[PDB]
Amino acid sequence: AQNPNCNIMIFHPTKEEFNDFDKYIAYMESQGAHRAGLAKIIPPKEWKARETYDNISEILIATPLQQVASGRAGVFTQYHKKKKAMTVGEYRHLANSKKYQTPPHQNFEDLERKYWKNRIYNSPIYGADISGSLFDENTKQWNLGHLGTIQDLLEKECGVVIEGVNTPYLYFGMWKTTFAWHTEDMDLYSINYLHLGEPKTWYVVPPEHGQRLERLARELFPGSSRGCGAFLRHKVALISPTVLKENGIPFNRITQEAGEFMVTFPYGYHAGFNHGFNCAEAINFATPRWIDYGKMASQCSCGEARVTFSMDAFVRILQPERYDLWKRGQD
Ligand SMILES: O=C(O)CNC(=O)C(=O)O
Ligand SMILES: [Mg+2]
Ligand code: NI
Ligand SMILES: [Zn+2]
Repeated sequence: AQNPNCNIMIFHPTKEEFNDFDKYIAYMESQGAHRAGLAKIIPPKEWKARETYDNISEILIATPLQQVASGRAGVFTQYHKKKKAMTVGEYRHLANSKKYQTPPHQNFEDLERKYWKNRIYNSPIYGADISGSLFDENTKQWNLGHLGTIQDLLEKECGVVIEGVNTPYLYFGMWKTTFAWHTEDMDLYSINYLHLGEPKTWYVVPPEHGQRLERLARELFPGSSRGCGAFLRHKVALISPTVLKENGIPFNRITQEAGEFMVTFPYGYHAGFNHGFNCAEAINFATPRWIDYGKMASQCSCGEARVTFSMDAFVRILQPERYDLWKRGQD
């Protein structure tokens, strides 16, 4: 069995290996990369996502989200308070302001310590989930707007044609902006490219141990757990590495820098934070190996998780028993 300790693997494809996206994912899995839940891919030196980032300031963040925390430093939830629209240039200036800018620090580890000590005492503003792409149309390799669609994969594997579309999303971050512990919708893969700016630190639980993290979360968030049998689908709960170590939960950590891709694998729980002003692009995708995970994915039916149009068909075809209850949650 490859990668039996479930370590995060880092890959350096050549320009020739970067041509065929599906084939490279399957290669990484042949080496055990999925066992970690997360892998890093450093593009060949010849590759670029676009020519420059000099002309992005007029992108609109229609609904910036202020991430307000409650709890204790290592165990907290966050809610998202909607703020007035602002452009990317306005948001960058805000991120760089004395109130929001990254503090002086020695290295990534010192910054990680400061994040976990102090996060809860501040409310950073995140431009998340903005439909669009920063890949140049002429970039043919690993262009997250040109991937094979999940609807086409389901049709190729299972024969059933379904409605829905699959497009990428932009994230504009600042110091302390936070992504809560989650797996993807329908336990899909994700791919995330950090286009510019400061790093993103990730934490991940191996898929084979995801139920250990769920059982800890039910203990640490007991009201939320009574409200919903899949409350981590709400994407609001944070648990620190120190607390994970105290409770014996297997995990790994890694820092992504600008110009690097991260892939999350089916049922790989992940969480993390941004070091400073940055912009990332991400999308979900599927492979043949996903289908079995999609069929077994938990679902939120309490009303909180509310998701895209395209998840309807996935539930309807892969989980027909759950469909009626899940759809009530959506309505
Ligand atoms: O970058 C972020 O805020 C969150 N991204 C992801 O959870 C991802 O790419 O799967
Ligand atoms: Mg612009
Ligand atoms: Ni994710
Ligand atoms: Zn729920």
